[PDB]
Amino acid sequence: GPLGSMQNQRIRIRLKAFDHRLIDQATAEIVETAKRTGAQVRGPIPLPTRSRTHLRLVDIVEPTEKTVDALMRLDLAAGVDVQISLG
Amino acid sequence: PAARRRARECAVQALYSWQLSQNDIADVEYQFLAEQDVKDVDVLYFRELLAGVATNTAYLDGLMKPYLSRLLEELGQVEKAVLRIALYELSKRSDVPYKVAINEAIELAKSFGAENSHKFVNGVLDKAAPVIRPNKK
Ligand SMILES: [K+]
Repeated sequence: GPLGSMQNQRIRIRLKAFDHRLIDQATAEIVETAKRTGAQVRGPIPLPTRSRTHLRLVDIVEPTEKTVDALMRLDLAAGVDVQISLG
Repeated sequence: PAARRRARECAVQALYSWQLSQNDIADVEYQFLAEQDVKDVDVLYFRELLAGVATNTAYLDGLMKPYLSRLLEELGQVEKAVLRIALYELSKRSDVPYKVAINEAIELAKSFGAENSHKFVNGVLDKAAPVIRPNKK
């Protein structure tokens, strides 16, 4: 897996949505997913914007192989956009 | 002045982390202050808001519940944090004027919430705030 070739053991996840209920549930599921697999969570935080878009940032640290696997099988609600970096 | 507004904005974010992650408030506080750029933040006041909302959550929400048309857990997460911050100030902070608490809440609901959020937040505070502060000052 890519985790062994990763200098920074971190999964950074950015969410965008028009509906704050959907973005809050998506964020909750990401956190639950991370913790069930024994990873830790930094954030999540909401970012200010002057538009009708809601923004969330969450970092998953000390991930395990099952974390990556579980994140890659996770379905987000339509209306929620995602960006994932294994930076 | 502005430093105290920045503390509120940071408290919204940090309180959001605490609601979603269910990490220890003290770890939330430490990590926020360590990682984020808080150069313009009234840090002491940030800590007192965090502590102030975290140890009194059920009491603050209690000042609010009669005025929601819905269950507490149906409220948006950001909405919940902003309101908790405002209600903490109204009930626990005499060094914050009535108008300041309400207006700062309105501005936070604008930055961090939906189009209509500030109107909901203001609606709740219009009912709740006079009960906490009858003379409205
Ligand atoms: K810092």
